[PDB]
Amino acid sequence: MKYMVYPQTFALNADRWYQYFTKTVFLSGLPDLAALRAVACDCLLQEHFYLRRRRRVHRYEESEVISLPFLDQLVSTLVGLLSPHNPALAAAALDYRCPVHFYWVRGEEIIPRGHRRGRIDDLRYQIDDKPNNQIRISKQLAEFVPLDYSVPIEIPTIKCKPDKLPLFKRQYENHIFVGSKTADPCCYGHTQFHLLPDKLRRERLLRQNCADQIEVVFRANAIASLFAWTGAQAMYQGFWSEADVTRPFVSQAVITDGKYFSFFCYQLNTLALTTQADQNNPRKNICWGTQSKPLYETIEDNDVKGFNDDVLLQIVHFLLNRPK
Amino acid sequence: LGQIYANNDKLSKRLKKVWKPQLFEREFYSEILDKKFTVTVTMRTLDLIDEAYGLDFYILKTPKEDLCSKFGMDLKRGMLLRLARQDPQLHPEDPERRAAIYDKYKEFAIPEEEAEWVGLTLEEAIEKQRLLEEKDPVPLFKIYVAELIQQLQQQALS
Amino acid sequence: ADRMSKWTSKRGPRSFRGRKGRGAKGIGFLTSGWRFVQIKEMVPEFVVPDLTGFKLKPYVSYLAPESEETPLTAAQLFSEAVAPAIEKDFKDGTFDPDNLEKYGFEPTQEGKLFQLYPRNFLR
Amino acid sequence: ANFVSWKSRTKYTITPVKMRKSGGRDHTGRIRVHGIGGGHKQRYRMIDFLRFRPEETKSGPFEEKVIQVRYDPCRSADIALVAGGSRKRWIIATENMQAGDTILNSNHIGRMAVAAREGDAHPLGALPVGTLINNVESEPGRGAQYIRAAGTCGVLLRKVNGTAIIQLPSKRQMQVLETCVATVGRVSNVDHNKRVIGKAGRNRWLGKRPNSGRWHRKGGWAGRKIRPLPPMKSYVKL
Amino acid sequence: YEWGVRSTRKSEPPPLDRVYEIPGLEPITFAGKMHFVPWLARPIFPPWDRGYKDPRFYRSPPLHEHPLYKDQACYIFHHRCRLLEGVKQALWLTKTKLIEGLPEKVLSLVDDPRNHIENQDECVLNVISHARLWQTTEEIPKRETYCPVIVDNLIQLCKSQILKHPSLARRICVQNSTFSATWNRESLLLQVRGSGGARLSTKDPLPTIASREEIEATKNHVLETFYPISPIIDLHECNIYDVKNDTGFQEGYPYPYPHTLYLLDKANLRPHRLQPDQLRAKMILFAFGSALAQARLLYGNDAKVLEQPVVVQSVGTDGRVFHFLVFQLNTTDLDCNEGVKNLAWVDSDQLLYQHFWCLPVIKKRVVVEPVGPVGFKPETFRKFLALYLHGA
Amino acid sequence: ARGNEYQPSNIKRKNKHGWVRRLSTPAGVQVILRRMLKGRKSLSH
Amino acid sequence: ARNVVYPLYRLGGPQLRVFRTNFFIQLVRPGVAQPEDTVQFRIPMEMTRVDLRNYLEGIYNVPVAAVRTRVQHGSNKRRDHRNVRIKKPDYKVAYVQLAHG
RNA sequence: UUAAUUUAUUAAUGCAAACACCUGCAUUAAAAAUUUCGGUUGGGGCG
RNA sequence: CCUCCGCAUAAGCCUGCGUCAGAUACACUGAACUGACAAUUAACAGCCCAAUAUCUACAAUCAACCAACAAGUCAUUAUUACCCUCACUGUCAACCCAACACAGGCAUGCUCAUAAGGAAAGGUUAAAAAAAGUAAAAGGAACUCGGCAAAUCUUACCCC
RNA sequence: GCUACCUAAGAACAGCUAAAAGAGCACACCCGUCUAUGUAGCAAAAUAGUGGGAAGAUUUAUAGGUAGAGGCGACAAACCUA
RNA sequence: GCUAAACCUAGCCCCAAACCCACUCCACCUUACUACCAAACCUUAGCCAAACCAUUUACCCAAAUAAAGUAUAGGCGAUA
Ligand SMILES: [Mg+2]
Ligand SMILES: [Mg+2]
Ligand SMILES: [Mg+2]
Ligand SMILES: [Mg+2]
Ligand SMILES: [Mg+2]
Ligand SMILES: [Mg+2]
Ligand SMILES: [Mg+2]
Ligand SMILES: [Mg+2]
Ligand SMILES: [Mg+2]
Ligand SMILES: [Mg+2]
Ligand SMILES: [Mg+2]
Ligand SMILES: [Mg+2]
Ligand SMILES: [Mg+2]
Ligand SMILES: [Mg+2]
Ligand SMILES: [Mg+2]
Ligand SMILES: [Mg+2]
Ligand SMILES: [Mg+2]
Ligand SMILES: [Mg+2]
Ligand SMILES: [Mg+2]
Ligand SMILES: [Mg+2]
Ligand SMILES: [Mg+2]
Ligand SMILES: [Mg+2]
Ligand SMILES: [Mg+2]
Ligand SMILES: [Mg+2]
Ligand SMILES: [Mg+2]
Ligand SMILES: [Mg+2]
Repeated sequence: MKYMVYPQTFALNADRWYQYFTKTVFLSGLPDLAALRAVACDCLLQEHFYLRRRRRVHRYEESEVISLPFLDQLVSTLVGLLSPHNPALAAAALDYRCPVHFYWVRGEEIIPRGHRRGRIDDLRYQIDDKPNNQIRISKQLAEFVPLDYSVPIEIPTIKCKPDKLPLFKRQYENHIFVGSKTADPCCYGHTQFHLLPDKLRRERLLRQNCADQIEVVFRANAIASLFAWTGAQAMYQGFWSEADVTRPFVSQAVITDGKYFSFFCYQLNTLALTTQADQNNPRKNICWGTQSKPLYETIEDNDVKGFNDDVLLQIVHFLLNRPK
Repeated sequence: LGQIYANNDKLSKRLKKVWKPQLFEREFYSEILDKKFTVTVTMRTLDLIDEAYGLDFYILKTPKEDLCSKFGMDLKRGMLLRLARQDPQLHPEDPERRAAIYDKYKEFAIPEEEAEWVGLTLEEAIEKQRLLEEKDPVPLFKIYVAELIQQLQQQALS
Repeated sequence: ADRMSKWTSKRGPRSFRGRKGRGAKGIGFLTSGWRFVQIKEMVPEFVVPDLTGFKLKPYVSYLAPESEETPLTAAQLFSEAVAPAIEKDFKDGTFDPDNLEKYGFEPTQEGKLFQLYPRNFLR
Repeated sequence: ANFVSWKSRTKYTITPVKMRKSGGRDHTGRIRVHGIGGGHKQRYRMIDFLRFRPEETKSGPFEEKVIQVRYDPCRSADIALVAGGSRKRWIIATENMQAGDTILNSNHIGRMAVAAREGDAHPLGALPVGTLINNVESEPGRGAQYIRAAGTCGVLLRKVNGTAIIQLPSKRQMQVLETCVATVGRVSNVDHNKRVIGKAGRNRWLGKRPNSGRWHRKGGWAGRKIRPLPPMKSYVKL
Repeated sequence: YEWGVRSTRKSEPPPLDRVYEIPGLEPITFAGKMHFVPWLARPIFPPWDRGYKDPRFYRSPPLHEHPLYKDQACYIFHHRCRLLEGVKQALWLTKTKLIEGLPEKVLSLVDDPRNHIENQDECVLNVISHARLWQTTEEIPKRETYCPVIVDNLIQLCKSQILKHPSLARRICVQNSTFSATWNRESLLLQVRGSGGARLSTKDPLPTIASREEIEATKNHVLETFYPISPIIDLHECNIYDVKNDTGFQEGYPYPYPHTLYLLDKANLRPHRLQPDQLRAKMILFAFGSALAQARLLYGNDAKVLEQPVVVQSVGTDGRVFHFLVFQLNTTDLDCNEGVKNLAWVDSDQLLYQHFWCLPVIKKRVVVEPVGPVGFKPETFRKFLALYLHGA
Repeated sequence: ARGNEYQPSNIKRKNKHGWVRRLSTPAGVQVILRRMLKGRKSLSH
Repeated sequence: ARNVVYPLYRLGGPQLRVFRTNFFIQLVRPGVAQPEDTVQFRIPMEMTRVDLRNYLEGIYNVPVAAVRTRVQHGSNKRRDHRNVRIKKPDYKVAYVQLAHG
């Protein structure tokens, strides 16, 4: 029996809980110009206006019909355009809705009831994620900060069972998966593109009193996804709980509602999440994050209004970085 | 539905026996109703019709215990109502035929109120009476306004 | 094989367990892909008044005197609602029969949002 | 009982239709026919037994091309998919019918008897005397009912006055109007009778349940004894 | 022999009470009560219509009353349409001459070693291996997952040549695009409704491959006809239809010219998968449809010989077998069976790899066949690359 | 080995001995009527 | 409200309003450790999480972010002197997470 | 069952009725139904 | 020291070894006994779908060769209609069917020997008879209805 | 809800030999040849060993059907809640 | 002297008389106790008695009594 951890979660203050489970400290902030703008605007206008649809769309279906193909288009074209600049993107493997699985153990528990009452049992967690887009490479991105990096900010602690934040246990095949099998040469990961589900739209949160939880959703989706992704990568190199990683594992994520974009960088320093391994372990995983900013203010008939360049530049920046 | 002895001797085996009538589909015309009906009849009823001098006479003369047909009773009610109402629907724009028909069967004249209940089952009668006596409850506003008006009129007079 | 126990949503197999409920009123419908649609109007809306400066409190002072118990009747309601108006009309001026609508009577309930019979409102 | 026949389709299609096994039971649920139950699952292919069926807003003789000749689980004979105009249908294939073959369906009775090619369906009046025929109709435009088992052929014995005597495969003569349509030649899957089941398991696959273990005295009765003859029975040898 | 047994059919209504036919009186029914009763008569209820409009409980008007109903029948070719005659039927319907093999120009684009991807064989083998084996957690990925992904990855591999040819930056791939093209053939009204993803779009229209004299030579050619099958076979006969032309995009859309359409036969089951001939027919008709939509947008609703021909390419895939097509529309007057004719260069039954072994084949204790693709040939990918590199 | 004839199933139970099944036939209605007369707490499953 | 007939809704009909709500709520101390934001309630069976959100927002003017409900089975194990099972009532439990921290 | 008593049932036939079906009567078969299997003589066969 | 068991789902059962306080088929003054208190929180699962016509020949087996027979487990389109969202219910246990805390019956996934789960001996003595094993001089069926059992692992027939 | 048979839509079958099969050895699973134990028993039919089958006329879960003048039966007068 | 023994009254029985029952609210024929969608009438047989059994073998029908166990019926038997 393992807890199923959902990157895209309805659970309140899930960022803090995920920080505890993954041993992650969150730090705010990061660690052509005309052709790119044209292409981005083109993709938006194509998915919103230009492309003609036989059946009329609804607001429940708009995320899958409009936003998802937009993100696919953006990723594909921006990989193509920045390929001359970044040779690594040329050799890169691009994945559409490929599963990422991680399974780890973090903490212990004394079974409360039943025939196994009073017996120690490890807490197991499984992340199953379906990122919208994924870029995988044969070489590894360089570390943002050195291993054995010290952060004064401490990892949040929970005073109750994980079950309290709506987390549930189930028993199914344990999977460590990076988006492809181990035989695949593109074992290392570059950038992941996530689209928030329609359930976790901003409008619905505003309709509730979860105005503060907006950014939380984004952060949760980062901490859980990248930790999984990097985790898997680290496990593909033979590193595990007892035999901890020798070099840091880094990855980048772009999380979007379809209008608002948020940017995340993750460094994995520890797979030593078990109690026996965590007994004397100073190292901790790091997540850098940015507040969500709108790519565009609004879309009119055929013209985008209030297009923000800095957001596009930030997408470009993540796509640009290369292995040493 | 009865029993028989096997070879018309009481000493032989007793057996269940059913005697059924012979049935025929025949067409009959009612001049009172000016309609042709296809009905299942026996030879007995055909002979009964012949001796009564027509279907209409047969239906009207014959009481309920002899007819032993729900349809017969409904036909009877139909004809009695036609005769009671002096219904013009029998022969439109032909007064002479209508008058002659009604003159022929003037014997079986009955009040309309009586005619309406002829050949009804108890259940049908219960339903009919319930429908007849069912009215929406009167707003008590109307009752109270009326009684106060009469009271105030009485007060004004004295 | 427990006849006496109350039949509940806990009791049957998977289909059975999903189908039954605890008597909560529906607030929408299901559609393709087992998607649930909440209809806003179907959800009951609590009409909660402003209680600021409300002098009445949960209990009454014991110093308050006892009164004779008289339930409200139709006759009473009519006497101190409609009777003064119609009597005023009769004594001074003219009272028009079949024009009771001016005195607050309605021939039909169909027009109104709140219908007395049958009831179209909650509590 | 709760039995509902699977034969609900009202519109003809060439798509194989899911069919429900009976088990030899009725709507009532009791057995009427023994030795039926639980073979390989089968899908029904609807057969147009009316060979002369002119298309909608069409009349007169029409031609069709054989698309394929195919095994059918539901019958002994092979079936053929045939296309004409914008219509595809399943028919009963003849002994020598191949993909690419062109077959004619006519309602024309010829004064001079037309040459009888194997694939074609003609009225019996058109057909010469002594021609091997199959898929015959008892009544004009009724549909084929009579010679449709594998490797079966009827013989048009004689043609009198608007009437034709045919020999059914059981060597029984039948009177048929000349206007009735039959398909020339022998039905496909000749030497179907020559097949060897080989093991008990094969019949079980075909959906045939084993015969009762009860021993029966005789299929036919014993001859009833007349009044004077009884002394002539039960003679004992000494 | 009528279809549909009596028992399964809707049961006959119960016989009407004799009280109804007797004229004078009115029947006493259980209508007064709000429930059925055996002894009382069965009432006649007037037909009930819901006053308001309920989307969940909507009943459609009959087909006659539909505004778009027409006495004449239109014949729609869509994605699910599967032609009986295959290439034959497509050639007839589109009024086209068939030429075996790719045109020389397209092939020559890859003939040079310069216009090759670095480590071609290795990269293509990796693509096949990723799709067939490495894709998912499952041991053996199904066609529904591997067919789209193989094509996507191959396109991405082609995109890698952007640094050599800057013109490759002037193209996009479009998913969920639908185009409508209507025309007439021998007084038969035909419409192609092309639905599917992987439409490659360019700002620059493709150059015309065939010269004028070749187009003139197509006059001497005659459409080979098939009897007794009608060319309308396996097309949707539709009475309630709209006559409209659609490119699938609003006016002023960048990348408005269709370069290549990629069609995927991704069905898991063989019977659901189109036959290679049928897939070829689908390609011809889709390419024709896209080209005709383009032509009718540019030159209006006039039937005339096109001075500037429209060129659209197609790649039809099974995930293992590829068919390549270049279609040149040179005429929009299709009603007459005689005249100049459109041109189709079709290369068929071109397979990347013979088979793929997901798990190792072991007989006894010794491994016979290793994991990976068997019977791989690169020239098919060269053809794929050739079609991509066209117009660059 | 016997005695384990009862292999419980709520679907089977409700289908065979349920209220609706009882009311389906006149015999079943009389069954309910008998049980009502005896004053049974449990008329059906 | 409970033990009352809810007027049937038709598409484009008026909003359903309750003027005097019949159901009543008791705030209960948790038996197990909960997050600081979480408040436990015992709820009538007929009540929904939507109703509870609206209830708390309306009557008590407390901001509500999330509601989760469960149904607790009361023990029927207990027997009286007549060997007749005594039912402890089934009740509904609601967990409410407060908004604005 | 080749015991006795039946043909209520089914099927067919003939004669009435009715202008092929249904009904009444009779006949023939199948299928059953009800009931019994006295006493002496080792016990069993022939007596 | 054992593990031929375990963990989970399905089905079944329905609070049936959680906390506190009490009296008291081996016993602990403790029990699964009595009373009170507490608890299973949805993402998993259940609970689905506007209408009328219309479409659907080509198995599965790594689906590629090859070979079939018993012939197969999953496809739409055209037109009309359509804009509100995350409700309700299952979630506990040492558990079910066998009158029992019964050497029995009990579907599936994963673990194929365990990371999970358990204890054959209340204490003693070392009688007979009884049961299950282990070893046995010389002989090797002499036993017996019969090589039954055990050991050993075997030929050639006859009848059906 | 056992069982006999059927219907609908499902599931299971390791390893080794085999020109490849209602094939052989052999797990799981199904059955019950022979012996011993047990005989108010663990058990109103079980246990241990030894056995027969174990890709099929196979085994098995779910839902449905056939009802006593009857059903169902690879006839044992078998099974139809000990 | 243990186990025990002892008790009087819940209630019931037969009559008489009199013609009984029937909504707090909500839920309840679908898997009852679940807010909310496209069809009933139809001879009882048999045990039993006849010392077997085969025709037959009392069974309420409009209010006591008496006619009278009479006339009658019936393997003219049992019996009715
Ligand atoms: Mg068959
Ligand atoms: Mg035999
Ligand atoms: Mg029992
Ligand atoms: Mg069972
Ligand atoms: Mg819940
Ligand atoms: Mg307790
Ligand atoms: Mg779900
Ligand atoms: Mg252990
Ligand atoms: Mg012990
Ligand atoms: Mg001892
Ligand atoms: Mg001893
Ligand atoms: Mg020895
Ligand atoms: Mg011897
Ligand atoms: Mg020897
Ligand atoms: Mg001896
Ligand atoms: Mg032995
Ligand atoms: Mg030994
Ligand atoms: Mg079946
Ligand atoms: Mg095997
Ligand atoms: Mg075998
Ligand atoms: Mg074997
Ligand atoms: Mg059997
Ligand atoms: Mg025998
Ligand atoms: Mg015997
Ligand atoms: Mg029994
Ligand atoms: Mg006697």
